[PDB]
Amino acid sequence: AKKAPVIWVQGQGCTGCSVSLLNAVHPRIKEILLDVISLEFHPTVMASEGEMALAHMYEIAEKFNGNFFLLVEGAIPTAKEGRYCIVGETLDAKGHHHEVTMMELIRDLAPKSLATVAVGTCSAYGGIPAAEGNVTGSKSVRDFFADEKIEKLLVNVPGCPPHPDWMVGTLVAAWSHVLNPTEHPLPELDDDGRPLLFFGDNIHENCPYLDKYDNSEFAETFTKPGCKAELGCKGPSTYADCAKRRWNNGINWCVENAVCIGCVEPDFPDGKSPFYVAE
Amino acid sequence: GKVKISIDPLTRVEGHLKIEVEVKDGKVVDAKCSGGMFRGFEQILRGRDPRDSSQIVQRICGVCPTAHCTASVMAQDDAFGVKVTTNGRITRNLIFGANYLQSHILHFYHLAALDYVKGPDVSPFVPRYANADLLTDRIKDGAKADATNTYGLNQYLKALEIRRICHEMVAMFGGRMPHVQGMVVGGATEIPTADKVAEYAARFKEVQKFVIEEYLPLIYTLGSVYTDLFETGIGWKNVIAFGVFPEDDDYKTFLLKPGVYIDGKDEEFDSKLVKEYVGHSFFDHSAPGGLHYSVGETNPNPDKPGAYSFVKAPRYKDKPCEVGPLARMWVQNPELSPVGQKLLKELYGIEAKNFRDLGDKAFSIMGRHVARAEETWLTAVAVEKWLKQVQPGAETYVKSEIPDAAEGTGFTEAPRGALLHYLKIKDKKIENYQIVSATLWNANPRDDMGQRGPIEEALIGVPVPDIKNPVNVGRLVRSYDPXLGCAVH
Ligand code: SF4
Ligand code: SF4
Ligand code: SF4
Ligand code: FCO
Ligand SMILES: [Ca+2]
Ligand SMILES: [Ca+2]
Ligand SMILES: [Ca+2]
Ligand SMILES: [Cl-]
Ligand code: NI
Ligand SMILES: [S]
Repeated sequence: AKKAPVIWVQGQGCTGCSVSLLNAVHPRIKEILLDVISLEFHPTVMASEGEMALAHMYEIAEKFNGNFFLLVEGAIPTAKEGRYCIVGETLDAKGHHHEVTMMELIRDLAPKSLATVAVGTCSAYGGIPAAEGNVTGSKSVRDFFADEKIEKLLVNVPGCPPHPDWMVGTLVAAWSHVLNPTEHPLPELDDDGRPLLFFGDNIHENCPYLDKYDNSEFAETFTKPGCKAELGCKGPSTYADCAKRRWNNGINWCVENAVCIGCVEPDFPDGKSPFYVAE
Repeated sequence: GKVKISIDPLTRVEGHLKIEVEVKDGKVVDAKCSGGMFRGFEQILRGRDPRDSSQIVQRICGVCPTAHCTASVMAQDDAFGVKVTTNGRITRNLIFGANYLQSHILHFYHLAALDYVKGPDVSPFVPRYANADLLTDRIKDGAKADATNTYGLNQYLKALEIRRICHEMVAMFGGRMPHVQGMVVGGATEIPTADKVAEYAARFKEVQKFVIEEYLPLIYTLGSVYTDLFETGIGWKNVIAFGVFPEDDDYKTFLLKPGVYIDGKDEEFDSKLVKEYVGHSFFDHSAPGGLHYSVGETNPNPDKPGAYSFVKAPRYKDKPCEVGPLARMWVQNPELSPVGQKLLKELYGIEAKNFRDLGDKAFSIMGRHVARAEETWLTAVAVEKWLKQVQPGAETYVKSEIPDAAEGTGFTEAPRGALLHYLKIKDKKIENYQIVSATLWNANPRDDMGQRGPIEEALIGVPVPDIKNPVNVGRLVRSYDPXLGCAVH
């Protein structure tokens, strides 16, 4: 009966995790929003703005204390006292304005949540904003929780972006657990806090090109037949179920089209680069 | 008698935006636009294999990643010295064109429409402004108000599925979406097959039907209710366009041509005249006077006195210029859709054949929505043509090698406006990479000479008769379809 309350916050994100969620099927996004979750705050799609939006977010975090999921899209920048990501402004009872940093927001909301779900490689692992050359002190949710000594149930759903099936599946499994924990145990997580349900399979071991790989039949260029290894494929070092699930309602996937770039992995992008050089 | 209104977060745009206005005598009299989130892609890119840039830059934005990918692979093509095949060019247009459709539909419905349409009484449609001046408030005949609101809301809901189908179309030759794999230096990674061209076409015809039969009629109907919104949110009336969707192999002709319109006069676009100022932006420049992007610098400084935004301030011949569908449609001046010609006559008593026949009405809140809807139709006509031109089996990829030392620039138009990526290579690695994006031209702060950015300037004069429900401020801002991820990168 009751929908899962969700407060969805964005730090150093690109909105691509949200857009990928909008691509969900079985259920589609209309059913997700009307039947599965109560999306209480989401900066990209919600009706209210400014003071009203933030007041609503804080009201839900109070009324549904210990009973909402904090969804985090994007990394948390810690340099310059958090000022590389300002998420809003709060107007106190005297008229003065105060900016809220992503650090402050997460420190505030995470202890109020039932669980935090870091969707996307940025929030889960740091991802592109935390890659070499950045000067923002960009940090993952797990690292920020460790630094802050925040103990709150945390599940990572990585990918850049994650497949909507991974996000929907993980949230539904979490909510089912809360509603009946002994009938629905929490999904088993790997050492990087991501569900084995979606991230237990190695791409390469499950790849339809594996017969070609075994016969040393390698594509000389993108548009030639063969395994993609010499074009830079990171399938050998990447754990996700893309080979089975494919992308965009089964239309295509990275390896058929081009190469896997290892987007779900905690070392994406630096440990997966250069993308077009073999592993 | 001035009152300050500060809106942070300004929601239903992409990314982190703050809008501040001063209101006096029922109108906005000053404004400030602030982007509050920075990642520094131009710093992150340094030292990498230049080919990685077409994957890394897409993560600037998950709404428009194909635009960044297109600009990046074109910059790489230029720097690497490789010429794309006819089929590669067309395939790139089909990948990108499918997302133009997705982005405009996403914008109008899922970002803009809740300023006009009353959604159901569940989150995230509520809470909302108490006096929101919606269709259900404006239309005095209650049955008509209800019917028109339901008509709009059902389109909003249907558009959720239509935009998803557009991403199936992008994935067809792009691998997945957000963040395609199928565009690379040298062309595209998957040759279209007859079967997949037909599968793209079947989906496209469903999107096209929605555009012509639902979206265009809703926009013109909406404008006929909010005629006051064609008379405000004006701004500088300066526009720039770079050219998008090359229609031949030498990139001399486009679906929508490059050009500039400043102070009532058309001129050619000259990339030498673009520069970025940082006087009110959180950045340090090594030299005064604004910098051309080919010598651009990204040295963030959130402590810079007097600065208020992470968005730089691009100017063309020292003039603020806006970008986006209004800009492209004004510069190209294409013939209007049959729907638009008909409904402008029927609902407004306007005789209009070409976009510029809208005159002053183009430069307004509703004019920006009309331009975007018309461009969606125009792009669909083009995609329909490209689907006939694409050749199953014809090579889409040409080999290249990373040069030791080179430069290249990719020019295009993202759905939100003019986009370029500048790439300099040294020792086979990215030495400098500079991005001048669409919303960067719209949502920028004041330049060193105090000239307001286009959104700031367009806010001047916007009516705010109810300070507690300042709905026209957000309506103006959202008419520009801002993306702050792109603006700041
Ligand atoms: S994980 Fe990737 S798609 Fe998601 S916010 Fe980060 S950059 Fe964007
Ligand atoms: S290297 Fe890539 S293409 Fe080749 S078999 Fe492994 S996962 Fe598949
Ligand atoms: S195939 Fe590789 S790059 Fe593509 S989504 Fe799966 S893990 Fe990410
Ligand atoms: N469209 C789009 Fe994104 C912006 N602004 C880019 O480039
Ligand atoms: Ca602590
Ligand atoms: Ca500050
Ligand atoms: Ca830039
Ligand atoms: Cl899907
Ligand atoms: Ni964008
Ligand atoms: S795009």
